[PDB]
Amino acid sequence: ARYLGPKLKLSRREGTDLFLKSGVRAIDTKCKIEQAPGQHGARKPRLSDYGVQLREKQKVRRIYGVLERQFRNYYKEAARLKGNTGENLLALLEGRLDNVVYRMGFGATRAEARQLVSHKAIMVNGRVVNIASYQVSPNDVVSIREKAKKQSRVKAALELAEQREKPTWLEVDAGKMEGTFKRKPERSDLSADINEHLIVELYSK
Amino acid sequence: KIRTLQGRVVSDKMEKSIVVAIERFVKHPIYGKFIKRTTKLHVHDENNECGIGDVVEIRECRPLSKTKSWTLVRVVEKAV
Amino acid sequence: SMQDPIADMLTRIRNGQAANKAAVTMPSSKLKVAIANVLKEEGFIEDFKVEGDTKPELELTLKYFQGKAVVESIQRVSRPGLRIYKRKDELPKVMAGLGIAVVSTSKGVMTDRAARQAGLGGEIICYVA
Amino acid sequence: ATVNQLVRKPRARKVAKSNVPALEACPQKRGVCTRVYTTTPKKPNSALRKVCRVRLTNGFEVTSYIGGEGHNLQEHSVILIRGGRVKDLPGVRYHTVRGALDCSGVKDRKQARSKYGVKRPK
Amino acid sequence: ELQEKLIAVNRVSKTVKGGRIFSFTALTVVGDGNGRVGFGYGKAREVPAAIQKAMEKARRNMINVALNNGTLQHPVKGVHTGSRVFMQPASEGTGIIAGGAMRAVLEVAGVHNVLAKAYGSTNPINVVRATIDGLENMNSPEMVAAKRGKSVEEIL
RNA sequence: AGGAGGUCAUGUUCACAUAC
RNA sequence: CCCGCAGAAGAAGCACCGGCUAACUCCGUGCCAGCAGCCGCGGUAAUACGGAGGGUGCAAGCGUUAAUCGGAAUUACUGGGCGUAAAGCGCACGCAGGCGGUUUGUUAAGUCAGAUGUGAAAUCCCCGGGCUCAACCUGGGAACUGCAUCUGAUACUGGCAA
RNA sequence: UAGCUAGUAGGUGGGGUAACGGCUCACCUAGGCGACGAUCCCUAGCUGGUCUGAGAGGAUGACCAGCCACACUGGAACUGA
Ligand SMILES: [Mg+2]
Ligand SMILES: [Mg+2]
Ligand SMILES: [Mg+2]
Ligand SMILES: [Mg+2]
Ligand SMILES: [Mg+2]
Ligand SMILES: [Mg+2]
Ligand SMILES: [Mg+2]
Ligand SMILES: [Mg+2]
Ligand SMILES: [Mg+2]
Ligand SMILES: [Mg+2]
Ligand SMILES: [Mg+2]
Ligand SMILES: [Mg+2]
Ligand SMILES: [Mg+2]
Ligand SMILES: [Mg+2]
Ligand SMILES: [Mg+2]
Ligand SMILES: [Mg+2]
Ligand SMILES: [Mg+2]
Ligand SMILES: [Mg+2]
Ligand SMILES: [Mg+2]
Ligand SMILES: [Mg+2]
Ligand SMILES: [Mg+2]
Ligand SMILES: [Mg+2]
Ligand SMILES: [Mg+2]
Ligand SMILES: [Mg+2]
Ligand SMILES: [Mg+2]
Ligand SMILES: [Mg+2]
Ligand SMILES: [Mg+2]
Ligand SMILES: [Mg+2]
Ligand SMILES: [Mg+2]
Ligand SMILES: [Mg+2]
Ligand SMILES: [Mg+2]
Ligand SMILES: [Mg+2]
Repeated sequence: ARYLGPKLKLSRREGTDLFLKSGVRAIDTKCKIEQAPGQHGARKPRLSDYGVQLREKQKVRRIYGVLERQFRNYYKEAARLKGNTGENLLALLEGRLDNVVYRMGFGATRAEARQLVSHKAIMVNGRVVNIASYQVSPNDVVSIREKAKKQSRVKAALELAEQREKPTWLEVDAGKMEGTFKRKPERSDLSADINEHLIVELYSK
Repeated sequence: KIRTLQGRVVSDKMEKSIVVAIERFVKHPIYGKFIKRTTKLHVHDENNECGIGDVVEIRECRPLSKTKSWTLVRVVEKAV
Repeated sequence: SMQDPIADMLTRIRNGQAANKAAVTMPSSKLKVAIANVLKEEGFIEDFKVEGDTKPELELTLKYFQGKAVVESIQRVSRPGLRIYKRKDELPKVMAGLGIAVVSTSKGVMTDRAARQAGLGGEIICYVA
Repeated sequence: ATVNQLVRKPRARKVAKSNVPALEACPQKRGVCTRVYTTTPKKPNSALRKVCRVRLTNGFEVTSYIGGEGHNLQEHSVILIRGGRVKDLPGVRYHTVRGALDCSGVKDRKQARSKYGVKRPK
Repeated sequence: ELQEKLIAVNRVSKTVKGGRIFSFTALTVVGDGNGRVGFGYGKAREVPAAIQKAMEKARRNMINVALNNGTLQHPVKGVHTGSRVFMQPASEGTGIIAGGAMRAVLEVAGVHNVLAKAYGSTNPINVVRATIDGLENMNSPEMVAAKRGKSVEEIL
């Protein structure tokens, strides 16, 4: 299932950062974040409108670590929900449990957050949840288990997320390592660099 | 009150029996044009009092023949 | 043979608006009179007036706004060859409620919005956008 | 045209003939090869196209193409054929599924092997 | 701050006594994103000259479109020579669902939610012309209420 | 300005490039 | 289902890279071998054949074939045309059939409104619940555009009278 | 595929069926269906539904459910609600 190849190759193809690495070190220091991967990565050819739509879809997919047939299901659910389909889609993607546990600081990257979720270390509403793609609910409590609360990487990732920005729609008590998911975030609260209408007008082909 | 159908006689050549026409106005399914379909019925006439071209009110009864299951209620507009 | 006087009236209005005539005339009838009354109430025409007794003539004064005619598009819906009847739940909107649609209901001839407010549909006559 | 005319003569759909008739709406058919040989393509092309005259199980006798580099087919070699034509070759409208009952996989392929029935190289 | 984008670059011939004389023709559409849009054809012997000429001819010859928050006011049917274009005011957040030329025209005009379909022919020149004509022949509640001599709240 | 009179059969086949 | 043990330890492939269509260079070959869904490519520098490196798309799947719908407004009721692109009978008369100038009544057949019965459950949709999530199961609704009956309205069509 | 149909269409009476009925029989009448497609030929189980489709529509009738038909082929009855 999950993608297991080189990470920064994806960011190089997308041109920009995708937060695939911890962030302790600058991405340009880590690799050439400008040149596209491959032998012919130097020159840049024009990409058509189909190219840019596919590139936005793959950008979002590779940000959140979601494969295609799961992403299409997310799109269908977003289109079925009342309201704005793009905002619904981004709400679902942000509501993924692994994304939540990465946002609140219990993990360096989304991959590490996914491993923490899958190795029975996280727990919503006092029950151990093993599903990476679990859909959290408003006003729910996400904590880490008492057994795994002693790991070092949890502390390290907490410190890493401290100096990043703080998502305002989920309150995190790092003292006892728990969090409360306040409400579904808004497109204002999400990243403006994520062009959005392209995905919907691509799937509506 | 009983369910009745008004129609026009087509032929009364056979004995103790008449034939009616029940032309109705049913909208076409696909196109919407109001066609004028016609259904022929065999109706049981007693005393053979009916004649072609006469408006007839008929009612549905128990079968009385291989093809006859309607009886006459009252003739009207006997005009020739 | 003249088999649709309502369509003829709509055609007269459309051609007059295209040809920049100030007024149009036609042989009147109590249904064209009602349609013209609806049009005047909705402001698509300036004023209507009948004249004569034996063979009455209806006369309409078309309305212009800034040299361009007010009546952009107007057409007949329920042609004699194919009648149209819509219930209360399908009274169609013209230009998303900007234009009107003349509907003959069991309570006279009225605009589609008025018919929908009254809660009864009927025959359609024309889309006036 | 008019609704009144359509009522009398409704729209008579355009029934479509299948491009692959001798398959009887089946993905593939087994056939015994009667004659393997080569032909020449139409005017723009120039080559020696390898074809075979297959007798299917429904009595249909058709002409099939043999894709890839070389083969091991002669008379009485039971093969499996699938649809698809070869254009610059007037009669052929079927491809032998290479890597099947008797069609040995074309030797020494490295990419697009699945289309030619070649096992994974070690 | 006029956004601008080319649609199609074509190659044409002239067949002079010496031989063929190839030349290129562009087609570009510019717009502000808030109603003002325009298109320019442009035609030269090289692609850069063609696109520059089309952009210059497209900055001039711009029309004004009465818009409703990045959406059309009412369904419209534009027609030019071989192309008939149908446009419809879709709800918010649905994106620009449109064909080839219409996509560029709307994306630079400022429309953001619209359903579209290009019947007839699909030649880019005629499609662009028909889309701009159709958008031009669109009314807003204000202008239609002024024309009919009634209040907007009466028209609703 | 109006209207009139008075030689020549045929031609292997396929190749022909520029697209910011 | 929960707990405990050891150890990254037992677990990634398939198609494509000329345009359509996201993704390019070298070598082999020389109208041959071959490829191909359409346009085509190959005759000595091939981004189109075969191999390699690189990349793109899907992922325990990936491709090819068959079949239906869509795009196809290309059977056009919504939603086409007929001077020359396919298409106006050689021309008329006319029975069925389709359509019907204007006014007043009356009927209420079409038409519209309301009500009752029915339209099985399941399926589709909406709001919820339960399986760790999902697929799946389930509660309550909404729909099931229909049909029949009853009571109304008279604008329009129809019937009858003038 | 243009005309098809003599128990055929209808009436009186006898018989028969749990029941109405040419269901059957005798007699009488000459009707009946058909361009709104009768008769004949080819194909096919039907519906709720499934797929596709913006929709109208098009295709389809596997699994689940309702109905019909059949039980090697062609007949026939007994028992029994
Ligand atoms: Mg899977
Ligand atoms: Mg019977
Ligand atoms: Mg076309
Ligand atoms: Mg010669
Ligand atoms: Mg010679
Ligand atoms: Mg490309
Ligand atoms: Mg290939
Ligand atoms: Mg070479
Ligand atoms: Mg290759
Ligand atoms: Mg169609
Ligand atoms: Mg056409
Ligand atoms: Mg000709
Ligand atoms: Mg012609
Ligand atoms: Mg003629
Ligand atoms: Mg005549
Ligand atoms: Mg009249
Ligand atoms: Mg009449
Ligand atoms: Mg009524
Ligand atoms: Mg139900
Ligand atoms: Mg739940
Ligand atoms: Mg339910
Ligand atoms: Mg009346
Ligand atoms: Mg009347
Ligand atoms: Mg008897
Ligand atoms: Mg008896
Ligand atoms: Mg059968
Ligand atoms: Mg469609
Ligand atoms: Mg069927
Ligand atoms: Mg079965
Ligand atoms: Mg057997
Ligand atoms: Mg038997
Ligand atoms: Mg018994």
